[PDB]
Amino acid sequence: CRNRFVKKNGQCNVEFTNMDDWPQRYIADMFTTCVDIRWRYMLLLFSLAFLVSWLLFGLIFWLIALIHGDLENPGGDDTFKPCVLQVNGFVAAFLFSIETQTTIGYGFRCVTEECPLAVFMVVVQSIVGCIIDSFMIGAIMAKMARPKKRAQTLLFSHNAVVAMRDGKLCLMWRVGNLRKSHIVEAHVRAQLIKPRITEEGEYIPLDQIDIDVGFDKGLDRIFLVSPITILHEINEDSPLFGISRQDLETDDFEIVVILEGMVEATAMTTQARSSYLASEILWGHRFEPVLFEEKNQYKVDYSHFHKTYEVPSTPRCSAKDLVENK
Amino acid sequence: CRNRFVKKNGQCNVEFTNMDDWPQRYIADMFTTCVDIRWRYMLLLFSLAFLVSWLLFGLIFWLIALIHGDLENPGGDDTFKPCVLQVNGFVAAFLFSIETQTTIGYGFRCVTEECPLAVFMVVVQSIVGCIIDSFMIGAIMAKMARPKKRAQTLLFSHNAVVAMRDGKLCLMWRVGNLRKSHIVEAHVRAQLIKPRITEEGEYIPLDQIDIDVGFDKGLDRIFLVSPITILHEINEDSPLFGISRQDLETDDFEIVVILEGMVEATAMTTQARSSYLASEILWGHRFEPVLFEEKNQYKVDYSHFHKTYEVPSTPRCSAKDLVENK
Amino acid sequence: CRNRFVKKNGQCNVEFTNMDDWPQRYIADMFTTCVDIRWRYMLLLFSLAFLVSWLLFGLIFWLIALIHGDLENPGGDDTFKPCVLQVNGFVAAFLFSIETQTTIGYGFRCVTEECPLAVFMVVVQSIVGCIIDSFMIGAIMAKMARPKKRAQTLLFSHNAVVAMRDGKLCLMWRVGNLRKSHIVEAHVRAQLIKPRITEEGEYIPLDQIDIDVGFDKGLDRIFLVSPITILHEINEDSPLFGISRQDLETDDFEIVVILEGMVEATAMTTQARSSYLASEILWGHRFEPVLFEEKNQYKVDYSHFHKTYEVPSTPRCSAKDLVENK
Amino acid sequence: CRNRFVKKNGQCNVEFTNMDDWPQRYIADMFTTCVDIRWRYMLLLFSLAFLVSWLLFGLIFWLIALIHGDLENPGGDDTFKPCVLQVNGFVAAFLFSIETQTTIGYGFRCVTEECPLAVFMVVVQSIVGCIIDSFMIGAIMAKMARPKKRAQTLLFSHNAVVAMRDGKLCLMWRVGNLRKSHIVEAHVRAQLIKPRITEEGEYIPLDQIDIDVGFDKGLDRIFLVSPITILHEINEDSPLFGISRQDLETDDFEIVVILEGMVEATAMTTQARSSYLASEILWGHRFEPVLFEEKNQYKVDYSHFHKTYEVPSTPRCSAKDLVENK
Ligand SMILES: [K+]
Ligand SMILES: [K+]
Ligand SMILES: [K+]
Ligand SMILES: [K+]
Ligand SMILES: [K+]
Ligand SMILES: [K+]
Ligand SMILES: [K+]
Ligand SMILES: [K+]
Ligand SMILES: [K+]
Repeated sequence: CRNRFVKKNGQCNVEFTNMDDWPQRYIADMFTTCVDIRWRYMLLLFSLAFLVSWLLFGLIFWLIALIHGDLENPGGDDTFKPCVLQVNGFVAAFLFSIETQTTIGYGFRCVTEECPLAVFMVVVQSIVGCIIDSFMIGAIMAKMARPKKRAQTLLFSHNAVVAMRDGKLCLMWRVGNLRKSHIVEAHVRAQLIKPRITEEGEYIPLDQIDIDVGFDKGLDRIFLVSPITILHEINEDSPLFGISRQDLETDDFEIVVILEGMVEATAMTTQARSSYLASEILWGHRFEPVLFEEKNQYKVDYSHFHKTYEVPSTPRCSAKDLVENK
Repeated sequence: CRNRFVKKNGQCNVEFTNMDDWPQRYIADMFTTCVDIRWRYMLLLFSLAFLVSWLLFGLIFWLIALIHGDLENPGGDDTFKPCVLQVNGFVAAFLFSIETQTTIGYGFRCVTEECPLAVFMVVVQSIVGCIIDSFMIGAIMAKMARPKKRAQTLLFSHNAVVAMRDGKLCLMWRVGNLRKSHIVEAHVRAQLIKPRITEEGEYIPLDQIDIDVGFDKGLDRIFLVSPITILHEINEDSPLFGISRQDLETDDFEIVVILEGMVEATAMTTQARSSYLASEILWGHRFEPVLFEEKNQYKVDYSHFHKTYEVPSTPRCSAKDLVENK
Repeated sequence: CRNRFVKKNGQCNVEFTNMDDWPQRYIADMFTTCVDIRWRYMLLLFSLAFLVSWLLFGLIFWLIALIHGDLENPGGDDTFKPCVLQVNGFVAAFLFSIETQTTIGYGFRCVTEECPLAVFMVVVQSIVGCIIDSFMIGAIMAKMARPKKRAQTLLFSHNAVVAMRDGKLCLMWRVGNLRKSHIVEAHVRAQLIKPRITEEGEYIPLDQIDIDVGFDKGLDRIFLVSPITILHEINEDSPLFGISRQDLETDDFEIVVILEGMVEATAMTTQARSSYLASEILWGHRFEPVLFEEKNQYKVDYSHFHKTYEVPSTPRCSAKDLVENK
Repeated sequence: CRNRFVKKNGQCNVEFTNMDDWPQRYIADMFTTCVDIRWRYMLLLFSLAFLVSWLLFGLIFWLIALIHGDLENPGGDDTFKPCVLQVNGFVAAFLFSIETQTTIGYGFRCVTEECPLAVFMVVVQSIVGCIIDSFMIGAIMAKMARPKKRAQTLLFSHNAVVAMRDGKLCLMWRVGNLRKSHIVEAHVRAQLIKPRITEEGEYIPLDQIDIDVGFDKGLDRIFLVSPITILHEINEDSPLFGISRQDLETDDFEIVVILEGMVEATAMTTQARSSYLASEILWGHRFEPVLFEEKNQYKVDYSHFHKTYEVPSTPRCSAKDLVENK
């Protein structure tokens, strides 16, 4: 009923306001800012950087030509050599600047030995060009390689389920890899999200309470080839210990699930997230299998990935009742 | 007898099917897609990107020339200046485009000050060229540096063995580094792979059960210089606790072994994998030593790396029988 | 009263002296040195590298021209071909060098087929140019992407507080993310900093004593969306166990707090730090909430991020007195 | 007496032999191979790649010219247009190739519209040039950024010491950072290295036995600002439990120490190593302090970093005798 902290696709559902000093901080952390903005604006920013550098140096070569008399004798002759051949106006100056900085250098417009200032500006523009190119290459390479995109080829089940396994009542969900390339050093986390009032009267708008999936024995670390069903044993230390089927069907909470690991090609950590509201957890269900053996290999049928089937033998009471009654 | 989850060389033996939305996901995660495809196709993709950009701008300069009258007077004269000198047909237009975007700029074909649209297109093509170059550099650099390749210079023993060490029955295998450069933050994992039916009747096509190699004390973390024999103590918490030599010789299961760590040069995590079927585990054997001391250094003879020798004193019963009988 | 180990902004307050061999070590670890120096000097270093390479090759082409007779016949004729057309003096030689190495190549100054040494030098200069460009690109890209900058968009509360939660006396501080992009694999640490004399009489100028915030259960690992209040339970193993409110108000110590995690875009680890002196810890206070629900989402009001309010019911004695008395 | 596994500077003292398939493996893992070889050879390899590509395309343009008749009419005329202007011999062909691939493009030698094959080869050479440049940039950037170099600005003490602290006998050594930039996520390890025969008679040429420095409580994780003395408590689980001062002075073993963490600028993990032979451990000594307070900051005097002073009260018996006697 209460709206969700993170959406089914992993997007977090929180807006930040009154962050009054954000412009100064985003400027101080400019690179992060640059790679976070969408492609349109980042490429526009670098376009502007090129345009502005080309125009500035264009203006300088035009002024050098103006003062030297080159606009009146752009090709030169036996008794007059221009600072830069064929700068006859602002457009030609702009072209020479572009041709120099891009290093295209068609050469109709061409610096001469005559003016030390012109030679110096070609030196400076060349160095500046290399600097700007380096910034652009770096920004583009970083934005290209962003590992959050890998979450698009990782899959959480639409539902979580509650069912008995090896004598214990467990909360379960499924994760899968949609590529042949791996997620290295892969590991899973989960949290129960809900508001809470402490015994001292402190209101916590959204508390984040750990859902144990094996950390203490390193069993949170998974080797993900075929889809794996992640298990949370509901025992005396679980926050779901006193939750029966009926409680679940009239409760208001959210289970956030996280898969973290490194994109194999780049070794860069991605964080894939999803969320199960109380109403999206199916008590007394198990996932249909997807893995089956063939002649010389195994195969995964992903069309059954999200499918569940009901298990009538599943206890309807809480895990606490299971121990209390026994 | 049943076919293997991962091959001796670490390749996983699972095919994915009915992943109906894969094209849209692979497009959304395009960079991962690009660096995963083989060199042939990635380089072909970038070749096409260059060709297409060169052709498009080629067409634009040709059209500008056509409409301006330049095809009829490509060199210009006292009363007529072309938008781009020497564009006399489509091939010349294409050459000018290539020369501009690559920044070769031979300069026979050369933009003039005459046409604002031509100057604008040189600006746009230059920026576009830098963008495409940046994408290619990024993709090539990423594909070049892929740390999975480092597994080619890491070595697992062909067999695992079962033998007594310091009073305990242990499953053992060997790992080695085939370079002088290190694997930093190196650590080991193992899993027993087999189908299983739970007491509730749930069939698990392939369950993955942890094989303890010291995680709980940080002893899974290794300093790998000379080859190390990795040890799994078969005790009451091991899934091999009730497995005797005879059981092993008529059993059907697989032990997957993993070595993870960072390539020293790049600090990028590699995951090296191998596999031991029940029939590839040699009960009552130990590995021959490879390390020996010389005058001023140690030496490793890798020709004995895979070699084992039998130990007749090795108990033939399970670890459970060892405790039960004593 | 005693001055602080780390400042409120995370900067460490320690100077190093008599590090006599630092120049040799900084040279051996040159890349780290280069990316650590400020932008001004790094860009100046690369400017000098370009200038020096351009001048050196400039000198070589000038000498080739001098010895070949080209200074007297720079354009050549029917019976004489220069090594490089239009090298008529040192400035022209310098221009040709720049034009070759930058790859601008205007082409007025142009190598010919005549002199094998000139052709060889163009080959060598081209390769050298690519090497220097590669070093510059690498250095700039690394310096641009430095993840310490991300700490500018992470926020620690100005104060820490001491208050009761769920029946325990806890030291608390707040951390927040000032961007929509995440800090992946995020985790927290804290240390109490103070001088100490051991029972053996050894003086420790500043000892660093761990402040437990959940490491042993993996609860130091956080999922940071909206601001989180980090909790240190003051129990029998805490170094604050015997510290009452009055002790705190007349004590001399510092609590350093650390948030580490990976910048989402680059997966590069950042370390954000802050510090609370004894006098900056507010006994009997709690943080005002910042998170509230709207129609379809949650919102964080960062203007209340640092705000606290007093809780008169808070015990004034130490946690040790709480157990001792009960 | 027995020679050391790792040298005082961290270099490992082990040679590998009879690695018969190493060439094929080093080729399969070519990038690692390339960045591991010294600068001389890596830069030579890329030099050769340029030379070979320039020569090959040089040969192709020469052959095109030869067959087309261009060698006899290199400048062309009203009734004859060459494939590439001014290719009059092999050197000119080679120059055109260089000028095209480097993108210098002086333009005296210049492709025309005449020959589709010549245009195609300029296309192919341009793409090939970009590919080779990308490989070189990637290799150089990777080699430049190698984090092992950071170990040159990290420091281990020359000696380790044994002394009492807070009532326990401890093995101690010192680590320091020689830069203002940090080692993030820093943590320490240690191992005792020696040969061993198991109770079953198995000879282990060099066993590696963990030296506990706090892993189980996360105290192996350090915040390294000023130099820190790392502590190993010699208790019943330590391999040094039964080692007295006299034992130490006539024993043969080695303690390897490791500091791992991320270079702040690049977030790349470095591994710094050192070693203490039994004879390099000073029983009954402590390190001189280096940290002292000034007016507004702290200062570290690194000239006392390695210095120790004797503590006559230090027990001379083993830690086992300390408990056994008490
Ligand atoms: K160029
Ligand atoms: K040119
Ligand atoms: K533990
Ligand atoms: K000309
Ligand atoms: K370039
Ligand atoms: K990188
Ligand atoms: K880690
Ligand atoms: K050029
Ligand atoms: K030119």
